[PDB]
Amino acid sequence: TTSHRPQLEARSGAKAAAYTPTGIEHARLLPGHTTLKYRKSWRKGTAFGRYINDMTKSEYHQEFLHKHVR
Amino acid sequence: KIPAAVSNWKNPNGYTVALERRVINDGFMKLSEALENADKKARQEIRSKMELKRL
Amino acid sequence: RGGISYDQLAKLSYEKTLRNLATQTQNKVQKDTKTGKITIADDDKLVNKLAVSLQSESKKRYEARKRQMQNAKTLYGVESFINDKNKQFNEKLSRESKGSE
Amino acid sequence: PPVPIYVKGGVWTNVEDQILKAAVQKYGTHQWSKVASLLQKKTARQSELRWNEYLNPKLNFTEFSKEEDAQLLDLARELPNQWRTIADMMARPAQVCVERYNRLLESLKAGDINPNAETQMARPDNGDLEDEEKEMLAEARARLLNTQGKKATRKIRERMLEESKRIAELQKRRELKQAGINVAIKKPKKKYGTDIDYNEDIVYEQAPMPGIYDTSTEDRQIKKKFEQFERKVNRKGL
Amino acid sequence: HVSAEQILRDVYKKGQKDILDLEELREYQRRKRTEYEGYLKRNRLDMGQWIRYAQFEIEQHDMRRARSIFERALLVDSSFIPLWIRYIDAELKVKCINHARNLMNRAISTLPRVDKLWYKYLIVEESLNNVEIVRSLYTKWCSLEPGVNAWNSFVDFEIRQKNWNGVREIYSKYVMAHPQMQTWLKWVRFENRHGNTEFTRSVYSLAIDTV
Amino acid sequence: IRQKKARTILQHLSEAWRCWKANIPWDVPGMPAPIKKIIERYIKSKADAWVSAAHYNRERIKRGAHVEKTMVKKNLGRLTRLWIKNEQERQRQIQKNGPEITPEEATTIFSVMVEWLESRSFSPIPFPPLTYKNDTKILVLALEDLKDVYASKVRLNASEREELALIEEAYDNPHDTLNRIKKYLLTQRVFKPVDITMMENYQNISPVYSVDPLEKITDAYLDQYLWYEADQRKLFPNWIKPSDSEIPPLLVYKWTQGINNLSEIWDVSRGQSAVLLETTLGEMAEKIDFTLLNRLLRLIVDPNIADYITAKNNVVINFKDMSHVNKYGLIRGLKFASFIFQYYGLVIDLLLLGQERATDLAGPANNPNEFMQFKSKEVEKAHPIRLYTRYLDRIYMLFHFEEDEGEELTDEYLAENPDPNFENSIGYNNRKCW
RNA sequence: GUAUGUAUUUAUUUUAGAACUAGUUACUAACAUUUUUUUUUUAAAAAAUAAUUAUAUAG
RNA sequence: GAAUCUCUUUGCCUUUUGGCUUAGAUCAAGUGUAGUAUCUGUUCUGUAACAACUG
Repeated sequence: TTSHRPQLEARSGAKAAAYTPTGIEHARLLPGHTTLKYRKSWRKGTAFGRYINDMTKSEYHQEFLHKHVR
Repeated sequence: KIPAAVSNWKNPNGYTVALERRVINDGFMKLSEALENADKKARQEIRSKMELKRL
Repeated sequence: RGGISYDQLAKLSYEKTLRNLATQTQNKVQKDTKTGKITIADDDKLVNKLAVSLQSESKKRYEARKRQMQNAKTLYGVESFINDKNKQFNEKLSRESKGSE
Repeated sequence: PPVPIYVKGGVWTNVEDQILKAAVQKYGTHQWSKVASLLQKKTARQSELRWNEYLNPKLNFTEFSKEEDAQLLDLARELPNQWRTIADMMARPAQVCVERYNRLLESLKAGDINPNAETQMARPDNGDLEDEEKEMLAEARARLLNTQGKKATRKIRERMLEESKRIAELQKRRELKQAGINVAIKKPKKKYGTDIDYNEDIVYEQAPMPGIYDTSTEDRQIKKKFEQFERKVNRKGL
Repeated sequence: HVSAEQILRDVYKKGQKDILDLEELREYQRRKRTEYEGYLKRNRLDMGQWIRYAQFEIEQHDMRRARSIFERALLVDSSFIPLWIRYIDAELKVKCINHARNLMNRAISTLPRVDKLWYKYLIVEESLNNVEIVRSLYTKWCSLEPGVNAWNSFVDFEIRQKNWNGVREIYSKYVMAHPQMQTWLKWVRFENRHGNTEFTRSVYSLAIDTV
Repeated sequence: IRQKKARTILQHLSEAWRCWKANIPWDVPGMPAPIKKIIERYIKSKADAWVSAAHYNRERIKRGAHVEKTMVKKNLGRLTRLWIKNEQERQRQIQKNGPEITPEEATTIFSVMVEWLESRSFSPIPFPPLTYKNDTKILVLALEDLKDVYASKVRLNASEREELALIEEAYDNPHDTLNRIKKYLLTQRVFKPVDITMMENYQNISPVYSVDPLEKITDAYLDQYLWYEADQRKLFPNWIKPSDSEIPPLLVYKWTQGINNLSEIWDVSRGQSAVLLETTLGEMAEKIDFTLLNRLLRLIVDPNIADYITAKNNVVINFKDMSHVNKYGLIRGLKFASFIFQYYGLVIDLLLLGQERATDLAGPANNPNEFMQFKSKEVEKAHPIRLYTRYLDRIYMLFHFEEDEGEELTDEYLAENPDPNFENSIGYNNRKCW
């Protein structure tokens, strides 16, 4: 309780601008791609013998779910 | 005016909200009619077969 | 009549205060060009009356809200609650649901 | 020291119905185990049955109209003994539907377990109470009271203790002031290197960006008033 | 007899149940400022906490800290009118009229489309009996094409001052700032009340030929 | 809005998402219209991403990719919601659009079943008498499989202790609890909720229906009585498998042996051919209409037993906070569900075979036949259907032809379905194992 | 049992009441070690069977 | 017409529910001794005046 907040702001980038920086070198800021490119009978005995834009209401979801529930 | 939100899952301040607030087609009939007719038809046919048996 | 806007409540408050000022009345400029500052010569009285007017008006509104709190705290005829803040929340729900439908 | 109740299906009394109602108001519909923990001798499923079958105010307990009653005979003809579907078609509880169907077509021993106990009428109570029901309502009021966590309750306790600690700290200073030895008040210590004391400076002082009018004499009048107030608190003491 | 409402009445009734020198004052002040600055370092928003902390520094008779707190309160949220009104009143009640004049200037020049701020500055200059300032304030306030509340306020001001010659100048600009017949008819009714037959006749003619 | 209201507006977004997950419709009574439209829009957005992520993670679980334990629990919890939402919408569309069973079909199905049970001269399974002679031993056998679950564990949650207490009571006073079962089989028609949970198998997901322990004893007794009496009256013929006689490897051994022992089956000297077809009968349980089930099942049992059986299905189905009334499907988790399953399979077996070959494969009721035997060799050769068997969903049929019969049959098929471009070989499925 | 937090100033900064009485409930506590198989009668009758245990548990 | 005090509806709501996921999940049958909580019962109910001094 009361440690569970909906964030209702954000950390302003201006708030950390007057800080004095440190100078640790990061593994993802080493030189890489230094160059820039440029553009220029027997059948008779039987009694019976003769995209909708919603994902859950589709046929893909129904074939998935009819496969995985057995 | 947007009404105040009462949820039935969460109650963070733990209030006691008012209990009043938190909480055919014809094919059926036609099917059952045909099954009752089938019952009476089968009984009539078996009584006719019984009488032709006793002959 | 319903809800009133801010541009209208502003004028009604202005007119009530001028009406008060007329019944209360019933009962230069010097520019220093060295700095640019304006000294307006106002009397000591009518400043004291303005200050005492604002103080007395704020005390009057304060005591009215204080008495409204006790008279809304006596009446238990709303709904069942478990603390002092649930009672206010349930009265808010009654006020919205009676007005809506 | 209570012997274990393994089978908890009983007869719903008045006490358990009322504790279930005042538990559903606070805990809500979908937490049933937390409701049924509040009232012993019943189960979370049987609390769910007692709500959805009988105690719910949305449910329709009236006499049947003539169109309703003919609708019941016709639906019981079409759908053979499917009483949940029929009761869904009538917006009425299924037990009401079954008993009224028996009343249409008409025109328990002791030591038995009643399966239909959640759908049946309550039993009012003897005049004083039983002892276990006194205990039940006591623990039910105790569990319906609390709306706090562990951290917040400890915060209440810590604020009261720091308050009384300050009072004792001023008491000893007033005694030594009577004795004639003036121990100044020690300050709380900083938890980090740039923790801010709030009497040394106006901490993020913003000046009001002056305009065209002149504020020298009003500055002097305020400074006079504040200096006189500080002297009066020093001599007389507020 | 036992019901759920009687249970909850029982639960509700259950749960319902010296500064002598300056150093004790400084300790009270340091503790309270740690409190308020903590709850404002955590939540930068919530203007009500800013107004309470500013009122606290008013109760300590320290006006400079209250001014700094109100300014820091305006830097978070300038759109909030009750903060502007408290800071103007907190200047006025301690009888610092020039500080509030600078403040009401900065308010009406920051938010010119807000009606309550101009009317606040007009109340304050009426209460001090400065009629030239109220005429100049309504002149600028009418200059920005405001709306009919501002114009009716200025014609009422120049009725109360009994400058009968000036109300015609106000209506002569007000029939051009708002053309409807209700404004021409308001100037009609003023000329029937406080003018001659000839002035009302000329006003009617100036209405009908432009129409 | 002044900003205190905003954090109270978003509580409808949270509540609307909770109502989406639980398939509860989320109507707020005094809500303005475009704000409800905005919330309904953003919840449809979140739900689309939710459904797509469930599909992607189940495909990575099937393929064999590395996956956490918590991710598999989260994916099971997502897919149970998606399954029960499809189930509720299927129940709703059945109630809206009417049945698909179309009364002419039901009439001719009922006629086929009456004609078969008249050929068998079947005598219907009665209500159990007040003094049933085999009754205590059927009670012993019926309490045995309920007891068998708790042989292992000693750590017991309170529901298991409730079940064990009911079993121990039913063992202690057997006549009293047996009389209670006799009462419930006659005058109970409204039953308690039935939970469903999901048990995963990493390629597919499977339901587990859990019944009330007091009703489960009655269903186990009804189960044991129904199978005992149906076995005494020879209800199910020989092709109906699984049988009590044989383990499954003995079933497949007998079936290959009997394929060998047919008369001249491997002879091919005159162009003749044999054709084995084997196929699933689809969603056979989830298409059982209750009104058709009651009338089909009153032929074989007592009417009160039939009313209990078709009233036990219409119950309420509960996952965590989602219920719905099961109006159209057969619950497999009932103890007596296997009997209904095989009887409905017998209806479909009669529609597949026909009256004349069902009496050949069954044999006359005065002395029944074996599993794959005939009373004479010319009764075997009087028809192309030579063998037939049915396991739970699956049918196996063995056809024999001459040259002329196969030619005149494929002439019928290529009459009503011509293929001049020769793409009959691309849809065809055969086992890539061999 | 951990995590984690809290407590530990002397080297002097100028001037409506009164009395008596015992058990019932919850919750908590690294705080503590009297056999097996039956039968029979309404307590008694029968039958039977074999040199001795851990200081180890945590988010 | 206008002010002071006081009460009704009407506006204002002013101590007036601040995230997420697999409802986040599971389960509430141990003996003694001890601590804490609460709950039933009984009896009893110097003052005034007069005479004298004003230190």
